[PDB]
Amino acid sequence: SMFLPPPECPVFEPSWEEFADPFAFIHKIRPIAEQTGICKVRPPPDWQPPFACDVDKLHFTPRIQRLNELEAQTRVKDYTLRTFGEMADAFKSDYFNMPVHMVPTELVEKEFWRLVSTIEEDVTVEYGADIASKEFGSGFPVRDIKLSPEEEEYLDSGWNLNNMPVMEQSVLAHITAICGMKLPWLYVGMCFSSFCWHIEDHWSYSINYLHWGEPKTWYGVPGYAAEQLENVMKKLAPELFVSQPDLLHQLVTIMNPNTLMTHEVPVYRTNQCAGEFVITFPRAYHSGFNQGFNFAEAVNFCTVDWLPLGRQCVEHYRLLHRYCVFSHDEMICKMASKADVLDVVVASTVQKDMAIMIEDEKALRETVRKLGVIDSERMDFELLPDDERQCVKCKTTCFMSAISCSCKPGLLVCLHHVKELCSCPPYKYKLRYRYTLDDLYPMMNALKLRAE
Ligand SMILES: O[C@H]1CCN(Cc2nc(-c3ccccc3)no2)C1
Ligand SMILES: [Cl-]
Ligand SMILES: [Mn+2]
Ligand SMILES: [Zn+2]
Ligand SMILES: [Zn+2]
Repeated sequence: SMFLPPPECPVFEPSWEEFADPFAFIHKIRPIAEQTGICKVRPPPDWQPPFACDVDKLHFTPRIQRLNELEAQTRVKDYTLRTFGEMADAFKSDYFNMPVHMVPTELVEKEFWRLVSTIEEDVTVEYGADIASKEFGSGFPVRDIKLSPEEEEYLDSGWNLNNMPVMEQSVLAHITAICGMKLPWLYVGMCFSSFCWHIEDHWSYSINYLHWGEPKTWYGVPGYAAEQLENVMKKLAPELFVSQPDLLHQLVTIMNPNTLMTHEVPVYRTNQCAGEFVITFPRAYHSGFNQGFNFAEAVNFCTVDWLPLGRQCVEHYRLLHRYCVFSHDEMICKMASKADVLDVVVASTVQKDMAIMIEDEKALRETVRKLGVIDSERMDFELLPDDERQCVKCKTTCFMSAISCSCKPGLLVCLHHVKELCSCPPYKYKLRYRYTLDDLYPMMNALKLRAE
């Protein structure tokens, strides 16, 4: 009745030993956590990164948010941290006519789901969401200004979310085509400010650290249930699913987890408190809201586990005509080209994805040859700005190959959409390709040798 809280997601308390390597730990909890989509990680008690900042010199431009269930919001788009904090505390205090710390979390949750469903309540809140910059930087210690011995202890932590991208067992590190994707984002919350249901770009992992303040409430759905959830959402708000001109236009929404649970979508919840991590797994839908004034930091990442899903994701984007953030094939080939310095498990996993890539590309090239595309020319796709190498039809970022025609200068289609480029006969077309099979086998062999 009213709101039934979803069951709690897994909570992990790793020992210092388990904690030492984030990627090893994440890989260990993976069979459990991927069944629930999100999980919470409580660091060992003394792991205590120093948070220090001036509340007066940190400025940011707030986003404004209406709180209506099923209403469309766009995903991405002046206060000091002190003035925001004052605004946020006053808002929560006045809303409940109570001191902020006496408002039970259970009640804020109940009330959140009441207010978003009631058409007549027009509650609007504000929040901060931005990547780290110089006007507003990471809450974790970074290199620059002299650091205390304690800050230095945490400079090179795996769980320092600035390091998380560029680690060894990570995969998106040596891409350097994507700042919006693997720089940490900073989030300043207030009571009821919320993040709509979504999954990460390219079905990556994400990891969120709440530095300080009141808790952040999460709902998460396991990856296997993603398409159930989308079916439920398509039925109840099809407006979210019309095609969009790019990625700065993705439409998302608030939706009661109980609605999902009624349609047999498994949902889990958690309250993330200061000093705790939440991790989301590939293609795991999640959403939530802040209990009060707080400060969080989050970053996307990709493990070796993720590589096959990343390939499936790009295929799914193609079917949906959704824009890519990067070329998955370009990333794989970039790693293959650096096979001698790769982690050995990484090399073994890249090798497997590359073999699939090569088999699929064989098939596609045979097909376009049989369509009467004969002329071909090598092309260094990675040098083209992304907007200059998207398939006209499905918007995929080309890298391995594409079709062009002298008739439509500058336009490309991927090899799935050879018929969609123009009216000219196939003999007027050129296959543009990054590599021959011969180019690829040194790369493949290098991976095999590195992987032993
Ligand atoms: O049969 C006709 C069309 C295709 N073929 C040449 C060809 N290149 C490839 C290839 C596959 C993966 C990576 C690079 C090249 N496979 O075949 C001539
Ligand atoms: Cl409302
Ligand atoms: Mn997210
Ligand atoms: Zn295409
Ligand atoms: Zn043409």
